Amino acid sequence: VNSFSGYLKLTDNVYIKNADIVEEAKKVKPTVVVNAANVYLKHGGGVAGALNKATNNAMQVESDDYIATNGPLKVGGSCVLSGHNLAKHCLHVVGPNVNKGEDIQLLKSAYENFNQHEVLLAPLLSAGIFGADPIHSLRVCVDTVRTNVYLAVFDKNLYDKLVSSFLE
Ligand SMILES: CC(C)[C@H](Nc1ncnc2[nH]c(-c3cnn(CC(=O)N(C)C)c3)cc12)c1ccc2c(c1)OCCO2
Repeated sequence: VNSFSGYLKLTDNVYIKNADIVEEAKKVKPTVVVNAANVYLKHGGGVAGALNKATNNAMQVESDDYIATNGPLKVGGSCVLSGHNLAKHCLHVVGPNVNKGEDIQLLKSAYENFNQHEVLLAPLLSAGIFGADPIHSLRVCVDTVRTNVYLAVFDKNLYDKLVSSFLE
């Protein structure tokens, strides 16, 4: 478990790799995989759709029963549920969707959830169709997370831009 390999070390606790988070979860067998969730835990699109399909929809069935009784999460909040075949636990984290006018300042609160876990496999929060500046998201991660975080970014041009920008 937690067999991470091939990552660039950005800081003493933040690592990054150009990889699909689903393929990393299958290789690594992490204690925790982070999902780039939304408040009603509808696992479509982006990371969430890929993670749920890799569980053959088990993640969606569990998430629907959670939401039915507990209601939606808040932006910046999180929820631990089963990791199914991908991890021991899945930490569902809601970053702000700035393309839908949500508050970018809540991105810090979204990464603060990672500090409850010693080591995590995670995506870059609020990137992709959520619209945040990826360079900004990586800075908020580095400044906020104190535990060991292994970021999987599934886009070579974005990965190459993030690393170049970070190394300036
Ligand atoms: C910024 C981008 C690159 C990032 N996406 C990702 N980051 C890391 N691992 C990822 N895997 C996939 C994926 C999708 N489909 N598949 C199956 C596949 O390709 N097969 C051929 C079987 C794998 C996407 C992905 C991101 C991060 C956060 C976000 C966000 C997006 O969407 C909205 C919410 O927040």
